[PDB]
Amino acid sequence: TCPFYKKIPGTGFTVDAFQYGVVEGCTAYFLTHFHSDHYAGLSKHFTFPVYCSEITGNLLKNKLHVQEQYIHPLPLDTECIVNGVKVVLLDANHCPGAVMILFYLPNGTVILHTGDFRADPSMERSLLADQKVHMLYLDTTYCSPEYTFPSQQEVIRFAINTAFEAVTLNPHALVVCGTYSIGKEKVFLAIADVLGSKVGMSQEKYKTLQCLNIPEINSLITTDMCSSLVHLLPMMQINFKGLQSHLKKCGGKYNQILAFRPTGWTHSNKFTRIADVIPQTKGNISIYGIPYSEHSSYLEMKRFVQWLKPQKIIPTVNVGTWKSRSTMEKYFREWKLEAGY
Ligand code: NI
Repeated sequence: TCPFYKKIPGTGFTVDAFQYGVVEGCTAYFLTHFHSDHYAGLSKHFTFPVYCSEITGNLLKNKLHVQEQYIHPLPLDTECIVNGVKVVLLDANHCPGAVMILFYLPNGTVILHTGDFRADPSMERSLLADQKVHMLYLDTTYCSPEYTFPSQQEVIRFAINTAFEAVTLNPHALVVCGTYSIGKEKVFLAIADVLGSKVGMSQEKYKTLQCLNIPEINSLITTDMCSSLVHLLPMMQINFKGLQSHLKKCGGKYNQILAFRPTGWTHSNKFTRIADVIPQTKGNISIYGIPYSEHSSYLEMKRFVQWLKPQKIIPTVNVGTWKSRSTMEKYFREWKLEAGY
């Protein structure tokens, strides 16, 4: 059945609730972003109103073949009325098209649903600054103090510098980046830009990127793999077997692979700095795991919540175990005692 944390009280609305069939009483289904755990259930046969960003709407129409008459895209940072209720969509700093949703209930209650987000101080000067928020439905993915990671800027500097050094030393090296969903596009785009190359990819991935409103995208991506020295492959294929096989297919154009896997967090974060990261190597193949996150670190999450000062927090991630739920509740109490709300 649909969990309580996907239902918005006092309304006919659900959030990211497409895998439960017809949810009784639901008059409008919101979709925060185009990631599969959130869209699961949508297809060309869906016939209820879906509310989302413009980018998410492009992906629904073109990738899932949802009919246009049921897609309701909303502009960002703009007050809109949906089934008699005022809503605002805000940038979530997650993947392209990802939003947080503010709901203004008829009775005076104000609710923020973060979707998936990476909290940033720039959010402290959006439309959030303009009123009190009573209830917060929070992306708690990394809600534990062991989860530190660097800024996105520091991780990109590392990737650019590593790729540029490798290809300048060996002009016959190929760079490969893994992907399995939208998000983390800066990794492969920034490397291609430093090397003066387009990024080569499958037709399916090219289609996906053409839906994202990225400026000058025709200038950065291509389906002509032969003309490119940065290739995108499925994340599954970023291992020694899969990369050896890919190198065979390039027909002696290249003699080395430098590959990147842009994972969220991996335990080496606890004891290491970004400057100190090293690859796994076998023969003429090296693989770097880089901690590029599109979710809040523990400290970023803490700062956001202590700034917002909500009356009630409802976690949306790690809710399946009593130990996880107890742990998160202890942190929320700490944060409230420190800040004084
Ligand atoms: Ni996501």
